Amino acid sequence: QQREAVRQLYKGKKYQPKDLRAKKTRALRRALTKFEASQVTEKQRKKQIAFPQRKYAIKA
Amino acid sequence: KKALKVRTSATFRLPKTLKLARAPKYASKAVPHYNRLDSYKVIEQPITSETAMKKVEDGNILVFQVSMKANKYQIKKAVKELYEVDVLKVNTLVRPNGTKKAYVRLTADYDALDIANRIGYI
Amino acid sequence: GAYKYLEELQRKKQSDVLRFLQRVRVWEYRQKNVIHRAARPTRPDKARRLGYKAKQGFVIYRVRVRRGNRKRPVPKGATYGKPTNQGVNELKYQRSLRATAEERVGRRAANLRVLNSYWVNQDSTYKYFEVILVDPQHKAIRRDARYNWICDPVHKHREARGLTATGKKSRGINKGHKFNNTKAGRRKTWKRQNTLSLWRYRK
Amino acid sequence: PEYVRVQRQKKILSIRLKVPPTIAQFQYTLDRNTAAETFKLFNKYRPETAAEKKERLTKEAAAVAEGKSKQDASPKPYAVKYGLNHVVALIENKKAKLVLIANDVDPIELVVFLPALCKKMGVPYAIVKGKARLGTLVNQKTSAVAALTEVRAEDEAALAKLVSTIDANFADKYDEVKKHWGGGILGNKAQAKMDKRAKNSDSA
Amino acid sequence: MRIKKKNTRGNARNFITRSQAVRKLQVSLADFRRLCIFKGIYPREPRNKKKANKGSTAPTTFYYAKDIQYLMHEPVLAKFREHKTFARKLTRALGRGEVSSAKRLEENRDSYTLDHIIKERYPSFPDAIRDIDDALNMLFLFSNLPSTNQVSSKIINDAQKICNQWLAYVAKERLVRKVFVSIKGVYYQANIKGEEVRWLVPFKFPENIPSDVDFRIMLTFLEFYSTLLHFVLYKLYTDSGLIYPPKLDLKKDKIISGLSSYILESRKYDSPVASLFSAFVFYVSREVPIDILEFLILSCGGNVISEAAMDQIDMSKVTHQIVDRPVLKNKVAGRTYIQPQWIFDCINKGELVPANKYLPGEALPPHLSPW
RNA sequence: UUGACAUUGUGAAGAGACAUAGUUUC
RNA sequence: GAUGGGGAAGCUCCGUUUCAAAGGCCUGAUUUUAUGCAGGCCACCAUCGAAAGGGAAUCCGGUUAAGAUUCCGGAACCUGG
RNA sequence: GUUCUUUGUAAAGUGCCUUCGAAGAGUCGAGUUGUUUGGGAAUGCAGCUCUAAGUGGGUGGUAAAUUCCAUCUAAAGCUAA
RNA sequence: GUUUGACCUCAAAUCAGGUAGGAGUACCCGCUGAACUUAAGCAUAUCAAUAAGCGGAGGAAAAGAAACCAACCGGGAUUGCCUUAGUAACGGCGAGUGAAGCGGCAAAAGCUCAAAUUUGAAAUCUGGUACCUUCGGUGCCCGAGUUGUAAUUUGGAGAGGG
RNA sequence: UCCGUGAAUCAUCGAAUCUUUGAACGCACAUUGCGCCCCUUGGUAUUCCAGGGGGCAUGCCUGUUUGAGCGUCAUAAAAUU
Repeated sequence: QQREAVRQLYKGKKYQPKDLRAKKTRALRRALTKFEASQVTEKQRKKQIAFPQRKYAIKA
Repeated sequence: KKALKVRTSATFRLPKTLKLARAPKYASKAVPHYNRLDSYKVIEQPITSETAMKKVEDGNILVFQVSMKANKYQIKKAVKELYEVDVLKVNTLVRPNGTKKAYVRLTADYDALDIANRIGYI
Repeated sequence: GAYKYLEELQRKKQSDVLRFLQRVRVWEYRQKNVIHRAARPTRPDKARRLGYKAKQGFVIYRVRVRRGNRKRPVPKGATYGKPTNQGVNELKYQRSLRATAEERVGRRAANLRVLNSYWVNQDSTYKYFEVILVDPQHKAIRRDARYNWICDPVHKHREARGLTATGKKSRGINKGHKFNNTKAGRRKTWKRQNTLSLWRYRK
Repeated sequence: PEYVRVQRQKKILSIRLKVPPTIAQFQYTLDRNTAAETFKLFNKYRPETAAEKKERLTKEAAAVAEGKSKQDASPKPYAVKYGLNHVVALIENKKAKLVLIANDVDPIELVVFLPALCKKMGVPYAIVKGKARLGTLVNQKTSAVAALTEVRAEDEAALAKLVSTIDANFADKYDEVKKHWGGGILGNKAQAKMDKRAKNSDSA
Repeated sequence: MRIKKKNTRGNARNFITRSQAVRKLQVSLADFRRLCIFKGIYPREPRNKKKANKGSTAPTTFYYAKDIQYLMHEPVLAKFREHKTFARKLTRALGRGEVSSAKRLEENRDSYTLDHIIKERYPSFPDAIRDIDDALNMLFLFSNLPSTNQVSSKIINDAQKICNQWLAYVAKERLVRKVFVSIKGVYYQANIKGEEVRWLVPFKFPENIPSDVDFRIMLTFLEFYSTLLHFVLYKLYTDSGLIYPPKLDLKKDKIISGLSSYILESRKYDSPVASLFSAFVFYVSREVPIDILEFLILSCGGNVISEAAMDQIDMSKVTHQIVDRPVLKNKVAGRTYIQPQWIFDCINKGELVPANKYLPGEALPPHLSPW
């Protein structure tokens, strides 16, 4: 009861206590987030839009 | 122009400065952990060897198996809670089985006989 | 801008303006500790062409190493065997000196990552170096895709595995027929051509 | 403490040794008198603060779709130029009128080519004491350079005097400052030492 | 148990020095004095000083170190240390010289508030009502003296407004009980809900600032009583049901700056002292201090018009002329004539002595103080 | 152990050059 | 035998009070800086290392299959408040 | 597949003409010692000395000089199978 | 100017937030580094650029987009196999040692900065804090930063003007 | 209750617990040794005592706050009812 009482007052804010955080592993508590890997330079982002890997087929 | 501050000390020390208290953004371990050592945790079992019965009459003394982390203060309180009995003093020792035996001499007003019937072994 | 006005000047090391200014700095650098924090880069354009950018998450450590040869630490100078081994002061330490200074701070600021390093000043007793170090924890580095590759945990302690520029040179890793004995790595290609291949249908 | 005791002895060590004369064209810096006149001029021409910067858009954001401008309802800028490359960018074209130089930059070699550069490019310039006051006129901490390209119309004559005032006080006299190796000064215990060794050689 | 080093337990632990207290709070001297009014810790005595102070027979005051141990938490203490940085950065903003950043910072700062500290010090209503007596007394004193330094003529102007709302409640509800005049102003008593409050309006004379007590301090006294007296009167109007604060009238503020103004509105009497002098209207002379006549008569059902409102500006409705003059000429046969002593001896009793006695200038029993 | 170089600067006087305007070989 | 440091490719080595900013005490009406602390004083340094050295204070009688200067009985004493 | 939002005169691409065209230094290199390599008159690395240039520099498996040609762009960096 | 206030420099905190050590160590990257052994015995050599020692990673690592190879009608990042080839070479030319280019195949993928003024507007970002639909968003604020953060261009080009 | 919130050393596993330890982190350690801080409760309790709960390693980075250093501060003469 107390842990689920604690979660809601710490719901929706940065820095909740470590024991109620993810456990996943020591590697994955490091190891850049999905946003931080998806984050791209501006230049190749221009390059990706201008020429994305197209789709094609060789028949006729 | 310069007015150096006069130093009659020859020795310069680290100047004192402000030292904060911590202001945690989040709690330490998110739940205050409950009591490790309440009364029922402390006093485990009475000890009903026949020689213990001797110090019942002749000593007005109860004997109990006490948990290892406890001590003579915590024994004195936890008895006085669970039975409402005034303790004169508590001597302890450690039995070579691995347990902690504690002789509890009651005060002169109360009786070890009455509590013994009230606890159930006799 | 003032990019070249330092850089073309910086080559002129025996000039009178520098060898004054150098000789000022070497006196200062002896006075501090062996490793200390340089608050700002001495040679910023030289730091630029290594890849320094001035933002939060880029630390410059000035660092000092002992010049000389490498003495083998045998007791009383004994060799114990084939007496072919010549003078104990003549063992010459395969890595560079520059590679030492990276590791000497690399063991210190473990939270940092050793980006690169370069010469600043020298002496008969000591040579000095200036090392650029990058925090992977700092959120400005975790964004900005030109740098966040180093936050990958395969780049832990690149200097100890010798993966910097001077690490690659002391290992001697470049293309070309003068590099046949190690092009892919000395042990790795040693192990290939000392290995008996056996196919099933014995060729 | 040592960091005290280091920074004092370095100040000594700078002055005991013979400095090369392409340095110590520094510290023949500008007087306090004419420099105090100069800062009155440049404080008229501060660069825009971030509040006014934030405001200036919001005026013309209420004017772009509303009236008609490619932000040309906004006036024309007048401020100093302060970026170090951006100074060197505005020299060599050349486009500066006055360029200031701070005496103390901790990598001194960031600066030492500039007075020789302005001499070649015909740029009137001056060495002022203090990079911090150069920061204060630009809302940075330190600046190490300070230049000015244009100026409003009434403000010309005061500028045109100082340019004549500075270059006589500085740039003309200071070609022979290619000579004068500085820094031969001794400490006072040695100063009293060499006198008594020479004075009592000469008299009794 | 390893014999235990005499100078720790008991007296040495229970009390500490001023100097040690300032050292452990890490604040300053005068701010510690500011907090010891806010909490406010009074210093104590041990019953044995030489044990309390390691043998040192020395003049030294002590402080119940548990209270400082309590005092260290104190969310007020942060905002002092917030405000110190505000005095640091602002001088840099002008010392460099940059207005746009500077007077941005003024509107981005927070005064400390006293709201939590009183509702723990007085739980909640009736406790401070017993102690409101000592609060009111400096307020009327500090609203008297003229514009001097370490006072900063801002601060006079609030105490005008707060004291007005004090009189506005009492004259509305008609509770004035025991009025006594001395040379030290006019003593009062009001039985406000049980507990009864004597208090004082001193004589309005700009007598000199003595400048021996420190007037950095009594502003903190002044701020303390102010934020108290908000939430007192905030309840007291809404206890009566009235709005808080009452808006004043700014041209009535330029009439008399007084009890004609400060109209109240919401969202039978005390009997006998309330609804005395009712439907019974006075027109005073010019000489008389309406500062202390007017609130007396409104807080006992009576209506006043003054000659002081006639110099700035019919006289047919009124019953009496309270007049404090040697000669009176020429007076109205329909009006009855007293000296203002008659106001005091009535409401000292609520027994309505006749207007025959005083009748200027016939002689007087001086006051016969009601205590 | 002895020698050279580097660390290592500022100067003067007596022995080689401008062939006897001050930048330097004993 | 750590730290300050200095060596050492490194495991680690060196040294123990040293080439360190190595704390803690008092006064205040710091007399105005107007809502920011002022003035003094004092001048050394982790820890481990003796159940035979150093070291606060308990005696007697009685009692159990087995414990006792430790329980009981009586009579003391030390230390701190 | 379905469905919502579309953004934009916003970015990107392509032709001609004309000016240009920034490109990493105690590095490169050489000598010397030591180690290593099939590398041999020096394959590489490293110590200490010496220390570059910009129609330049590296390399073209024998020591130099002289004249060519061929070919790449050092001393900064990332990257699946 | 005996003052004010920057700035620099270096500290200090049970400060706000993080982070490092240890384990494992088959394979990987380094450094350091023997001898029995075989050469007659042996001080070259050999075993061997190996064993032990030490440092540091990952599911792969490393290397990887020519300061290449060639000398052709020229090829074109790296890796791995088959060949080349026990060959050219090295060595008391003794014992012994010992490559790479081309060819075929597997797998195939390319790229970024430094160094050109945005100068008519640092256009960039950490954090605090508040709401939010929360691997983040938006606002506000201390900041950082011009001794240079974004956009723009990395030689195959490219930039500017038309 | 057997017509089920349901046996089990069952399976599965996302929620918890996790003694003293240990890179082991308040100081130590051949010891269940010795502190310091904060909060709370109790014993007659302002002091005394006890219990409970939570804290206190080092290096390093970023930031905040508090600092310290003649490191940078220094220039004008002259003269009348």
